[PDB]
Amino acid sequence: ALLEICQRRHFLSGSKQQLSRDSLLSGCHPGFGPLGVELRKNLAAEWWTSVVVFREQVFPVDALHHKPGRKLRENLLHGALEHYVNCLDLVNKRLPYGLAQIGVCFHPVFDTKSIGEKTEASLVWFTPPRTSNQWLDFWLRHRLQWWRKFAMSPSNFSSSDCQDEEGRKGNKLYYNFPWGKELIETLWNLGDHELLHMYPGNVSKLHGRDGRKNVVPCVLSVNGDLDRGMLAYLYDSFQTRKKNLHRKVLKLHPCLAPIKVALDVGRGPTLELRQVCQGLFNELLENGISVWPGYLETMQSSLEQLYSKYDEMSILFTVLVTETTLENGLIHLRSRDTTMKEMMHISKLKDFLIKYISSAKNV
Amino acid sequence: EALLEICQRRHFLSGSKQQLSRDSLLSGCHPGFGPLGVELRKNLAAEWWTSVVVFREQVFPVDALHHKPGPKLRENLLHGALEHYVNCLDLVNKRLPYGLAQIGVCFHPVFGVKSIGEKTEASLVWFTPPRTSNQWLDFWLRHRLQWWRKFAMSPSNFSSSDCQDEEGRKGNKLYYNFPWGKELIETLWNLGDHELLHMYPGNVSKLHGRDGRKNVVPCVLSVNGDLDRGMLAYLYDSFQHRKVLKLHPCLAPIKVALDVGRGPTLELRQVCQGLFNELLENGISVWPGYLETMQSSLEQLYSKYDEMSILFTVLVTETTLENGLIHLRSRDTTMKEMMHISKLKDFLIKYISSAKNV
Amino acid sequence: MLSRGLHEQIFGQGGEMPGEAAVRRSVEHLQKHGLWGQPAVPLPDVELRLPPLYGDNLDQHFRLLAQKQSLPYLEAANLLLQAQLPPKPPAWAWAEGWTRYGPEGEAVPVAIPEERALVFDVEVCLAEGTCPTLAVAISPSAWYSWCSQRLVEERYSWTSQLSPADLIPLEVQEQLVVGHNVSFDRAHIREQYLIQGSRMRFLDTMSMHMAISGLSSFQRSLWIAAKAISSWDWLDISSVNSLAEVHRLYVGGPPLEKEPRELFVKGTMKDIRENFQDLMQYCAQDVWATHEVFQQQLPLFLERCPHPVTLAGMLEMGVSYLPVNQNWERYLAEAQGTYEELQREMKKSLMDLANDACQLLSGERYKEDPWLWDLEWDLQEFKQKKAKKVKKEPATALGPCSEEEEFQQDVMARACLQKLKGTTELLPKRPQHLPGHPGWYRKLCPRLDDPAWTPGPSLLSLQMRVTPKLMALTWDGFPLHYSERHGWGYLNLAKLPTGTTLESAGVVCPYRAIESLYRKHCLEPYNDVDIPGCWFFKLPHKDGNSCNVGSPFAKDFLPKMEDGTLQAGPGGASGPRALEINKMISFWRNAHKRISSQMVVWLPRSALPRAVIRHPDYDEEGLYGAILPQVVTAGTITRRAVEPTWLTASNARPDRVGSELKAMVQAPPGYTLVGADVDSQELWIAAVLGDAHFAGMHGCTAFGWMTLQGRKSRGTDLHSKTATTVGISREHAKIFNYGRIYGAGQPFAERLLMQFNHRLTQQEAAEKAQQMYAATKGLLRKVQRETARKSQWKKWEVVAERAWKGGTESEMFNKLESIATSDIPRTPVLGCCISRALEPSAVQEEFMTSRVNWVVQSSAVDYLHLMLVAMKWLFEEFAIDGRFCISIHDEVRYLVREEDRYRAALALQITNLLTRCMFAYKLGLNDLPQSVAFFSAVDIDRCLRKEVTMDCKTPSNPTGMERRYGIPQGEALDIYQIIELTK
DNA sequence: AAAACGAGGGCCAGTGCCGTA
DNA sequence: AGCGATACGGCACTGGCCCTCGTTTT
Ligand SMILES: Nc1nc(=O)n([C@H]2CS[C@@H](COP(=O)(O)OP(=O)(O)OP(=O)(O)O)O2)cc1F
Ligand SMILES: *P(=O)(O)OC[C@@H]1CC[C@H](n2ccc(N)nc2=O)O1
Ligand SMILES: [Mg+2]
Ligand SMILES: [Mg+2]
Repeated sequence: ALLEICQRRHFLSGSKQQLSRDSLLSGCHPGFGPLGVELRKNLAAEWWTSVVVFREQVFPVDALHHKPGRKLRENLLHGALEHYVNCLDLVNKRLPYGLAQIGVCFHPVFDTKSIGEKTEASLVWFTPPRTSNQWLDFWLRHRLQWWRKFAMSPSNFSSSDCQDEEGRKGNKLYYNFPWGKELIETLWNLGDHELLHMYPGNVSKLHGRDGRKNVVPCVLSVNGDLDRGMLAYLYDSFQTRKKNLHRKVLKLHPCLAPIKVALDVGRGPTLELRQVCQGLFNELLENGISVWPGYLETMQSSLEQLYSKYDEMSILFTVLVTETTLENGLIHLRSRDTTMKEMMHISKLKDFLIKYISSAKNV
Repeated sequence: EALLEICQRRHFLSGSKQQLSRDSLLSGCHPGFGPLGVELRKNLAAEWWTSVVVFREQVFPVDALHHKPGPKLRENLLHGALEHYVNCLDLVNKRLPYGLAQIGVCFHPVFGVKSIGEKTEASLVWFTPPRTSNQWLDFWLRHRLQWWRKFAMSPSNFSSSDCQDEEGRKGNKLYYNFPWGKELIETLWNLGDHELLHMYPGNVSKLHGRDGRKNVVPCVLSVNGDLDRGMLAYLYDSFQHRKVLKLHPCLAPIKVALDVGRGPTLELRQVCQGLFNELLENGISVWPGYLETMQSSLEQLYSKYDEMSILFTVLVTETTLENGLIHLRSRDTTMKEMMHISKLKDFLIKYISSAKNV
Repeated sequence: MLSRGLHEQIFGQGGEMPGEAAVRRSVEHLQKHGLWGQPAVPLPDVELRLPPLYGDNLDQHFRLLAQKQSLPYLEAANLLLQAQLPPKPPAWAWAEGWTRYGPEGEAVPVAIPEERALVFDVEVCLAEGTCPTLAVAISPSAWYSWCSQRLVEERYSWTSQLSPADLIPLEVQEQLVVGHNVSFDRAHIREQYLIQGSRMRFLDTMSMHMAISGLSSFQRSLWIAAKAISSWDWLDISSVNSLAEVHRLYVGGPPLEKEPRELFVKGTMKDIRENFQDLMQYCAQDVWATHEVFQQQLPLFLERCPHPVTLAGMLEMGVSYLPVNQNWERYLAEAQGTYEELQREMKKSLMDLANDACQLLSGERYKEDPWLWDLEWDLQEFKQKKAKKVKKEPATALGPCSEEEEFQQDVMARACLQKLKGTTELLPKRPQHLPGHPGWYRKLCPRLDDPAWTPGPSLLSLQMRVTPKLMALTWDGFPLHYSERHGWGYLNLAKLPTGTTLESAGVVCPYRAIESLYRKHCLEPYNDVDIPGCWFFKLPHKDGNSCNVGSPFAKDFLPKMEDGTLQAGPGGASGPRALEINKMISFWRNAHKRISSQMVVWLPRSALPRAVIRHPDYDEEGLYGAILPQVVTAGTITRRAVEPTWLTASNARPDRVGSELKAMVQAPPGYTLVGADVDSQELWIAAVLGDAHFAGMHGCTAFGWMTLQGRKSRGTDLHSKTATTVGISREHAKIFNYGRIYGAGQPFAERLLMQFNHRLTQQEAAEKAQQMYAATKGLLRKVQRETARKSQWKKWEVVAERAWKGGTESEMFNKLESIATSDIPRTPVLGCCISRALEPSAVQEEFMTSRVNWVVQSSAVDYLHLMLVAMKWLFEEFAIDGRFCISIHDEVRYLVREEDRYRAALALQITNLLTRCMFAYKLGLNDLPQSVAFFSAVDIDRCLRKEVTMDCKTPSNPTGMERRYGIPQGEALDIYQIIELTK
């Protein structure tokens, strides 16, 4: 509960002092910083990869924020339910099949009169009644697995089996914050009630081919708060006894990390073949890896200063270009996980970064 | 015309029977989008964020609230970027002029009773000194025009108009020819410090940024493009007895689709699943038509895959289980070709990478 | 009713055989021992019509059965023995299917080799297995060579179809296939996977070699070392189980050449076709050598194992069958996923610890660390050579705007970049590991040019030797160490001096942080060395250790990890959780290769019993198949089953990952498996070997009376009686007993019982001394006990008396040694002599324990064979469908059907009864006790497991997945007779 | 310019502890 | 004569043969 200063100093959040746990959990926060919205960006992209792309029978859906008939949407489930028939047409009535969407929802909050918005990633899984619970357990295990990675301590994320007021089975996902567990994602098995209510006239347009027969789809649903998740990984990244020596650094996963590498200039001053830094810069961004530019600077200070400055930004590697590299071609490199100087080649550094991220994505 | 009907059957737009008109599409009123449209918009926004991330020196991404902070929905995407100005002043170390880009869903009233429409717009607020504001405005004019020109099938379809008034000293608007009527696609204004000085009085000693040992309150450039209007623009730009949408390879939602030719055999599904995973492993959108379940004709299949703007259609017959050869078929040339299944990934990747030019 | 335990039998009217003096001695012995407090609890006697006996005794019964069950196969074997061999073909045919080589080795295309008997050795390209590729088989008539469909270059898809070699003939006697490790070849037979069948049986030359002239693993270790005064005489009379070696032993011809390139396991399919003829030739050499070896072994085996029970038993024991389905594949995927996840977490935590401990390299602050000062801590920066010249130092050699007119300065910077890039490549050569990071960190990382490279420090372990010292605190101390053993633990004053000196140059050793760590630990060499924990300064020596081996690392001390000492830091409950993670994936770590590669052939809907199709299960596009366990029929000792996977398959534990492996063998719909476990075999065996030796009755011994007295059902067995002392239930007491029978070593029983009971050593030692009364007593300078009444004498010549040796009182080890003293077969009963390498004739023999164990375990294996032939006899005689066998030493399960399960269980009960009566008859009398005649537990259900109720880990919910339940049995099955018309 | 010797890393089999029935 | 016995594997560690490359040589 003291890393907030690191969030303000390096903008992963707002610089406002009024950022209580309530203001963050309710979504009434003034907004996230560039590094924070980039972290959330990579997190949401990592969701979209491990939910929509790799698994077939899952298609993106665009639900509106309001209703044609003032208050907005509380959940992007209904808007997805409205696109059931058309998405049944493109899948040729082959269920199980799902619709995913990452959209911001608006929640009415009585502060003890206001309204707090928060980005949520929801997937509605239309599945036959015969295999509803199986898909529920499936998605439970796979979502929980998706959240238990990227973490330095997977023991914090937990799951809870719970029943509805009627009897419908469901599962909640918690993260262990320093003040207790907190809901981050919920999974429920809706018994085709809402679909029956939306289409009272003809229920024939709702029948989905289970295989040898058409059945009424049971509506599974999983909604994940990516803001609370972003904060969960944000707390998880930061460090706790008899270590004898401590350094301030948050260890985010190299995949969802906001800025990947950080390019700087050493020795210093050297003019004027420093345009190579520009080359390495565009070369790096062309491959889709985030790179922080350390060109125009006021420091001119101890290396520990900008090293800690990059460790507070969870930057993976610190590439240093000096005149000796201008001579031969071997730039310096400082990893975040293990603070250690290492020499390397340029294109070798590019491919090392690409391979680092790509392999980080794997086991 | 006959374009709005092939966007319904191929799921570019949502299901509608009365609000399918061009006037309802130009308006924010929806019947939103279909999966193809969503993917198209996502790729478009991606290329937008890519065409501004290569821009020197640094532009920070932000997100603004939708409702009113004091109790209502947002019209423009400027205020939320003006709120994070003083904060982002620290990150740039108050060194040089700098901008803030953001893509968001803004609202606008559409006129019985009157309703409310939505539009996903991409904005860029470029803070720059008054002496070098107009020049940078022309710079962004050229860069945005070229940005719309790259993915365009015809550069003459996109136009750039100049204008001015008493509030804005000089502004430019980017139009698009349909040609059922030239429409607004992007606005480029040069607002003074009045917009910023109005929300921070005072003591306004924070606002002025360093400009070479000089303290000066920066003039504000307002870039505001529409990705929905742009989506429709490229849709009408791609529409060409044939009915094929030739969207740009870097912009097209699904770029490849693979089916089977031989009768329903498990091994075919195995090979196609393999190719599916291999293609998705290198970030290549692939439509799975091997599910399938019947595989009726081939001409109506190619017609369907041409109405969905698929770059290449792949056919995995029974010979593939012997030689590995596979039946490719282009879209822009519609040439029935054949090549080994192992050299497909490299071919697609090289073809997509070859479309990277300006 | 009567004689302290007997049932109504028709296995001989007479009989006593009273032995009045003998039973007086037994009664007196059991009175002074002494046990005379009978519970008088008569078990419910069973009255049923027994199956027809053939006479005269049950000996000739089982003999005639085993003979008629192995007669056609013996005939076929004899056809192989008198076989006149036609020469090898000049060239091998390159065609799919079988190729017959008769006159002058011509090529005759054949689908199926129709022969009574043949030798066989299949080949399979491991590079893309496990599908057969080549095969050669010779016959008493001519030769045969089978090629697989792998003759045409395609992009095949292996889902294990019915591609294996076809060998069985159609009907609309009969077969015998021999071969070295014949089970592996059986696994590659097309018609052996079917649910029904089969007539074809197999004979293993490896198993036969093991039965004739086999040797223990300890013997194997020093047999191959040939490259304890008279322990080298059996070196040339026996050999290892290799084909070349067993051929050099039984044939003694020229040494057969083996494939130097190992192309079937090292190379691909490409280089196989390039050397097809040669590989074919090699396979031919293999089947030929196998043929000769078999020819020389069959009569030797028939001589050493005269009883046909062993023959037929070995025949049925080779045709095992495990039916499975898609749930197998799901099990593989789920278990592998779980394993990868747990390993991911573990390696993540460990590499996290390894990353944050690398920071204390600067500057030289690692010397203060009481854990991290032994390793490298290197700093390399190499290398470069001069090529540029000359004589000039290369080490030292705010304006606002908005310009964009230089549109192509980007490609200028790019061109400069690339031009700068391709000029430094020739400066180094081979990319070495990261020199910047310390040596210990380099070793803890995968190579850069490695195809399986993972970011950060990988290869973390668990169970390594760096990482456990990296974090863990050490038994109320600070440092841990390794040299000849790790941290000492589990498996009249004494003093030792001290010393401390410097001389340079060695590594710096801190010992103040240790003392301070001890201070922090108690904040909540001598003394404190006995029960407490502390580390000295240097030395290094024992100075107070119990174990004589060490334990790197502490991986089974959870109760010694969740009780304070010892713990880890940093920190918290990370230690016990890490130990838990290790314990979970302990099984799947050393088995996943065997389980995942465990092949399985799926049979289509065209080649399966349609009566199963009629049964209300398909199931939902589900695939049904099976796998043959691939088991060596007879491996030492004694001639037990030997199988790489299924014999070491973990049980149902809610902790282990792949703990469901045993319960994955799910029976096809309409079918169900019925099995049983002998409770108990070896104990009652030793008991009988005792009482039959002492007198005539079964309860005339101190040890043999307690075995057949307890019931496991709502009662207390002997194992359970020793487990409630206390005492630990129940497997531990079993290990204690069976370990006591085969050598109750004082320190062994000490650390064992102390490990299992968890208490103090004195009271424990008292318990052991109380339990060591069973082995006591026993037998110039010597032990103070001889045949004389007193040992003290003066110049008394008695070297002719020092030849007798045997224990006294409770136990009966005297008989187990009596069979271990005979220089002749030693075969009770039956009744098969083993190994020219353990037979005391021309052997020292100094291998006593192995021979006592040989006796009792042989009785157990002959028990198994008897069970097999008995079960086979009344399964073909009556209408009991499903005769497939799946045996695991003690336990045995048959794949029956849902409508013939109770009668099959009845067949199991009858079998057990007859076998017990056999072991009773072979020593006398034919009469047998009550609580030992019939089985107590008979498992009847879909998948096989231990108890009838089964829980699991990976699938979490067992019945949640498509399963059923089990049923204890029992006494309710004693109402369904062996006759078809029941209920 | 050209021949030779030592340092570094991979493939190999052997050994010590542990994993299960 | 003195003794847990029969197996089945796994991973961690190691000294030695072999190839590559550089430091060193006509
Ligand atoms: N360590 C160890 N060593 C040895 O040598 N055995 C062998 C001794 S006898 C044989 C069968 O034992 P069991 O089946 O596990 O037990 P039960 O006493 O036969 O009867 P139950 O009802 O199951 O308790 O294995 C077994 C061991 F476990
Ligand atoms: P499993 O169910 O624990 O045991 C199956 C059979 C019983 C005898 C044999 N076995 C097991 C363990 C040990 N140590 N020795 C054996 O011979 O496996
Ligand atoms: Mg038993
Ligand atoms: Mg047993």
